[PDB]
Amino acid sequence: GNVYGPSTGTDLFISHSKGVFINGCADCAIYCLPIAGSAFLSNCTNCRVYVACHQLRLKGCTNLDMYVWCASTPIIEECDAMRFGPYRCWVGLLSSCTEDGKTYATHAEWVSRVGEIEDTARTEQNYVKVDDFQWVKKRASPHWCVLAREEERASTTVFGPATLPSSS
Repeated sequence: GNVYGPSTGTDLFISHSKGVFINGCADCAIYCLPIAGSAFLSNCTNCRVYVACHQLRLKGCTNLDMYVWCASTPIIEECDAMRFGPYRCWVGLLSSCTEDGKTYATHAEWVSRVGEIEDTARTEQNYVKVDDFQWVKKRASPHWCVLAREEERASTTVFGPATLPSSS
């Protein structure tokens, strides 16, 4: 369970692990190698985040663009101005490597082999459905939406060096 942040204005590189917690980051891009477990973000604002994971939960976040490959539906809580896109927008992952130097040619391979999500076909599109569970009114939640094609930020950024966790 690696803990990262708080941090402002510096791009973060989160290596593969079985769980991450990201607290109090602002005004940056966050590039995560696939996490074979849950990712929890709290109190983050104005960040662009690229993450693959088994579960994704966000609390107290505002103006996050989330590029996500998740085995389950992402959950938000006390969040607003959230926009969701696919992990494949991190084009630079494909020119990156694992800690052991392994490289894969597609995002599905990365997510299957490093993320340990076996059913890549069924999960890729989980980012279009978000569970804003405290919004119990009948109408769609106004707190999140899906990024339009032209608003996708297709990052060519290569991973590394890994950001050192604050704790574990």
